[PDB]
Amino acid sequence: MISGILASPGIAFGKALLLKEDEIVIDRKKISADQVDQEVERFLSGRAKASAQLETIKTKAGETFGEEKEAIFEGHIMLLEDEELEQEIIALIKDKHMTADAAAHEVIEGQASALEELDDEYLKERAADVRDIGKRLLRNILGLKIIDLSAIQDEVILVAADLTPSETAQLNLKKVLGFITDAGGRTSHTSIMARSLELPAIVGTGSVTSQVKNDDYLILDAVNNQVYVNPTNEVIDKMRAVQEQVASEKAELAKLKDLPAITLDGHQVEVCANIGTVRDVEGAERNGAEGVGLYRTEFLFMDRDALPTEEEQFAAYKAVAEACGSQAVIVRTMDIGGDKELPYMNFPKEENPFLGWRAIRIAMDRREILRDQLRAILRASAFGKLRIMFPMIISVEEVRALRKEIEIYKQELRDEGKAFDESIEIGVMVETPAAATIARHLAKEVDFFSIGTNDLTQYTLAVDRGNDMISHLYQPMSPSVLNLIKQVIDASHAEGKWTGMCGELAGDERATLLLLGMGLDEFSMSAISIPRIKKIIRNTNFEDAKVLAEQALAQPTTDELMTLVNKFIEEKT
Amino acid sequence: MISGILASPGIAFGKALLLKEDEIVIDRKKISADQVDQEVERFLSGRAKASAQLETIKTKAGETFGEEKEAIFEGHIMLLEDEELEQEIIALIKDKHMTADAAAHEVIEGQASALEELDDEYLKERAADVRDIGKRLLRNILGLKIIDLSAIQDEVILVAADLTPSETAQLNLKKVLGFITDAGGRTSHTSIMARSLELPAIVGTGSVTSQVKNDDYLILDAVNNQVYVNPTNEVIDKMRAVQEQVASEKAELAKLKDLPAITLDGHQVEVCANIGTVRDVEGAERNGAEGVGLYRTEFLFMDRDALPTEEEQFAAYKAVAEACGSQAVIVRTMDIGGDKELPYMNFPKEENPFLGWRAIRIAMDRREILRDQLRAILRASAFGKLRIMFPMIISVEEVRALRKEIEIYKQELRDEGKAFDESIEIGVMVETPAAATIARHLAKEVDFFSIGTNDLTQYTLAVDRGNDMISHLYQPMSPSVLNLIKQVIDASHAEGKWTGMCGELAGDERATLLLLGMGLDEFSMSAISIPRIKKIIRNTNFEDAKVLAEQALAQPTTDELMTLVNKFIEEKT
Repeated sequence: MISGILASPGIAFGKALLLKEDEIVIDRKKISADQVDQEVERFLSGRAKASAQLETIKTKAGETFGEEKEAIFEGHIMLLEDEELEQEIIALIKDKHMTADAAAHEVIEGQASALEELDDEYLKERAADVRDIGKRLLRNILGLKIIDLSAIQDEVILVAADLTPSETAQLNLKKVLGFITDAGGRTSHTSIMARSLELPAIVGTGSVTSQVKNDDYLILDAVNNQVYVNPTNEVIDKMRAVQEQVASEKAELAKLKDLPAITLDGHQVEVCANIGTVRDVEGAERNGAEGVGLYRTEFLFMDRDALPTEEEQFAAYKAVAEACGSQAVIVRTMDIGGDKELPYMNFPKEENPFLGWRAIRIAMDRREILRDQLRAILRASAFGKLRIMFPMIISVEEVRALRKEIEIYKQELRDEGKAFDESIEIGVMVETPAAATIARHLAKEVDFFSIGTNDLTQYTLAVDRGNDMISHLYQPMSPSVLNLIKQVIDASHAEGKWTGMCGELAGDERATLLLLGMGLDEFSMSAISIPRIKKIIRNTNFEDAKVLAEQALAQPTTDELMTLVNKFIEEKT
Repeated sequence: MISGILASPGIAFGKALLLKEDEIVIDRKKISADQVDQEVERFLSGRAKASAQLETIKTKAGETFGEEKEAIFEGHIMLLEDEELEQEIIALIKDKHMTADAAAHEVIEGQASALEELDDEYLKERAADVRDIGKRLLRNILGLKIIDLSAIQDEVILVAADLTPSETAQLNLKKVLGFITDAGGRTSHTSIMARSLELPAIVGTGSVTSQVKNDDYLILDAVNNQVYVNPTNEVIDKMRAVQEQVASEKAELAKLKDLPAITLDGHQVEVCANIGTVRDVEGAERNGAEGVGLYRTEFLFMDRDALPTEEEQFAAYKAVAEACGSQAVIVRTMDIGGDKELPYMNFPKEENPFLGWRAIRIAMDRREILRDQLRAILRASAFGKLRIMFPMIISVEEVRALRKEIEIYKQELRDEGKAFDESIEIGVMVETPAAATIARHLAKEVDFFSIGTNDLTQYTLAVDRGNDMISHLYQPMSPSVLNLIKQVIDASHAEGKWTGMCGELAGDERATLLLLGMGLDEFSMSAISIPRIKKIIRNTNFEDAKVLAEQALAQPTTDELMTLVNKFIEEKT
């Protein structure tokens, strides 16, 4: 009875790979004379392996990268077989009666140690490559596992206590049929990849790796949240059928286009994808997105190891605008600084990042950032329908200062003979209770709103989106957040503008009737949620939803508001 | 031209003390037979001082604490004069030709080192006392000043880069005519003491200690925010006129009259003190408080090095209730966990304490805490008018769960033959935008509200109360916070309850007309602000303020709302 958090639903069958967090222990105790001969043979026998295994890595480099990387291995291998090492390693064991792992370490460490004495950063790095050769040699004599994770020749499941971002890059996605780990939870980098990759995986197992040995055959239900170890062929069967259902689920979700999200009684809304990267446009088109409702530009910034210049941004934006064809993209200016730092910025720490120097607060304290970016967006708008939207807005002051900024950047472009869509619409995230409160005022000043309920929930309830200890209090489906949502939508409509929603509520099956009834114009979500929500929309009656929404907005209690929603679903489809 | 943040206004004249506890630099050059004689004399000459200075400390312990502490010094002094140390210290210098500071250190360190080898925690602490004797001896030979801060025999000003809470306790308030430091700002523990102590002091000097030497004569303006170093008598005299002008104000401000909170046209409000500790009742009575509007019980918890039991709390509450006489105290249940941790709880760290596991979220996850406390409050209500109020309320759910809790604790008391005021009124902090939003709903469920604008501002604007980098965005005088204030007050009144305010806005001269006009029933503040605000209240016309408030609530911009307030002050008194 083992249960984890399940980060991706699905089913899989394969062998289990174990990353032994293990470490090399040197035997420093002098060996016996009879052993001298035995230790040399162990070194030769252990060296015999690395000889053949190192050669296998070389061939992968040649085919994978080319001759430029293939010869580097020959140097490492040729250096290892250097006749000077054979005589020096054997002499210490024979002369000092030392162990092969302790004696061999001194030889490679001795040379690398001499290189470090050098006063050059270029020579020191090469000393790092030589040190690596001896480091693995110790594992090869002991037989410790060296799972560069790229050395996988057979399909296997990946099991580990936790994976660091570095491993995820040099990881074979095609040879790994899933990912299982006992890390903390979704706050783990690898956990997010399972979601985006759309592959079955667990991250809260707790202690599965201590129960699994490498080469173990395991079946992942990722549906009943159970793992079968060396099971009876019948379980391998149940699961196989569970996997069938999973596949049919895809097949069904895969389709239903018709006209964009229209209720039975004729009420239309937009339903779009939130994206991070051109690469997300694919999922959006796949899932029937009618455009992009939020282009989190941060994500593009974390797609690089340097701040992207005007030109890099422009290109990135242009690509998106174009990968979206006729469709509109709502490009949000950058939102760094709550749980989304970009390390390359080296910003200083804050006591409460989520109440700190975030998003617009940065771009306004460092105009080059705001300017490059807005410049880039505008210029990209010469290439496809783009909108500009600002994150973390708190005051009418902020909006006017930024529009004024746009207007300056617009002229500069005009003066440099650089097209931009003169029609370009500007809006604001309403994701602060401030913004929500002065929604009427803000609505005169912008073309549109998108409600960020992740943040709005966070500040309205003062519950950190990151904090699992109080997660039970994080309720975007509170009478408090809903009311503020309504109040924003209404603001929009009172000025004859519209409100969309890119917070996760838009994509939440349980809010869809309320969001709809409350008159939300636009929904934007993870692409994967587009069909569930579309389905709900297509099967509602809009008038009924209004009535629902209204009721819900009067409830002083979430439970009471959940009840309405449920009796609706019962009685209404 | 040096300027700091000025934490307390006033004027002072005195010598400057510098905490530059100079380090112990051991001279390690071996000595000569001819010197040998000189080093011994230096040791005897340096030992000659500590002999007389140590004796002076002994006499202070006897008069200050008693014979129990006086004899401990005799042991330390008697041990230092031990004939074994004289021969051993001199022998190493004469035999090993070592320095007195290096040779003497080995002798005291040698014995203390032997004591550490002991496997007992009780013997190890005594080794700490013996180690201290040799540690100061090195300073005595070098001659570096000795600054425990209790060894001050003359009045002086205290100058330091920053002071740790430990120093503030063993600090002589009567011999320190002020405090000056270059710490971060008000977020510094010592900075809060200047406010409560009501003594002139600066904490943001930036680099005054590097410009001042001990024994320097300095005059603190704390009015023009300037410091005069060795000035002419002319500056002193000007500064003496400034000092005197400060006293005149105290005199005018010390004036007190019954029914102090009534506008010209007859509108009354309560005006009370926020307190932390019975000790604050004094300031409250001093400043004309009509009761206590917020008894931050955390502060009582940080007044101790253990969690206060039901009984300790009860006693503490009883005292307050009684030190308040006829007056009502609004006892808030405990609010730990944003910028107010209590270290003794060893709670784990959070990514955003201010959006974390704070106040009520704790007492609900650990009932013993909530129970002891509510138990204690109730029982204390048998002794004076108390109200109960809850911090960090976010939902109607929370309130009902806590009332239900009260009702359980009430019965238990009934069953144990323990009086409590059956009339006891219960209310909630409205300091979350959630609470503000569902104020109508909450108003049915409680007897009253007090708006915490420090927090409300924080969450509505998502600006950390602690974060100086964005402080410019922390505006409780936003159209967004004011609107939410109005909405809360109105909720109150619609149920026939009342709203008070213990956030710092209540005490802010610039909100007083708005708070008033918006119908706030009760103001609660630092006691020191009571007269300024009373004065403003007594000199307003209430009807005019309503009109003011209304206008202000329609402004989309702070500046625009500041303008109204100003034209008012111009035209109206």
